[PDB]
Amino acid sequence: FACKTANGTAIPIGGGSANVYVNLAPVVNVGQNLVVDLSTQIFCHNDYPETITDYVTLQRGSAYGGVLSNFSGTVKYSGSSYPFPTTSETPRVVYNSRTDKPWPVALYLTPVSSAGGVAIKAGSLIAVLILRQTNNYNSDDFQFVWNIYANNDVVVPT
Ligand SMILES: COC(=O)c1cccc(-c2ccc(O[C@H]3O[C@H](CO)[C@@H](O)[C@H](O)[C@@H]3O)cc2)c1
Ligand SMILES: [Ca+2]
Ligand SMILES: [Cl-]
Repeated sequence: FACKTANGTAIPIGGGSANVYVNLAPVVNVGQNLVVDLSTQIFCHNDYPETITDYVTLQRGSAYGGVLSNFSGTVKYSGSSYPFPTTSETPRVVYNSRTDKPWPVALYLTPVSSAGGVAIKAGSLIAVLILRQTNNYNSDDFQFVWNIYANNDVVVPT
């Protein structure tokens, strides 16, 4: 089992880290949601789908930068919603193909009432997401760590 990002980088068998740069919504109001769909960005595959089932969970989601200060969020993992920054680990999605498929996570962030001006800054770290891979074959328990960066400023009008 390995993963890749849409821009290039790969995390190989056994785990690692990688950076993911994402465009964010330029303007979001109090009462609106910023959606950050990471499933257009991170993809994974099973290296032996013919006997092995890989189980993948979102083990941890943390917020950094402006997301941490200025937003409150939920994370949607494979169609279900949990608070964000995460307070538990998610259920498991299955991987059973050798074709890369999205890791189905999206963040939903809405600005807190005190937010105004530039609420997220271009180039900055906004989240660290940990993907955890295990299987029905051995004791492998691996961490794929995704460091998420903003490509642009996000403004909360005021
Ligand atoms: C045609 O023959 C094959 O393709 C073939 C034939 C023999 C062995 C294997 C094999 C076994 C374990 C293995 O281990 C890696 O891949 C597993 C499946 O993703 C994960 O469960 C693990 O954690 C680890 O990443 C990767 C590949 C593949
Ligand atoms: Ca491979
Ligand atoms: Cl890959």
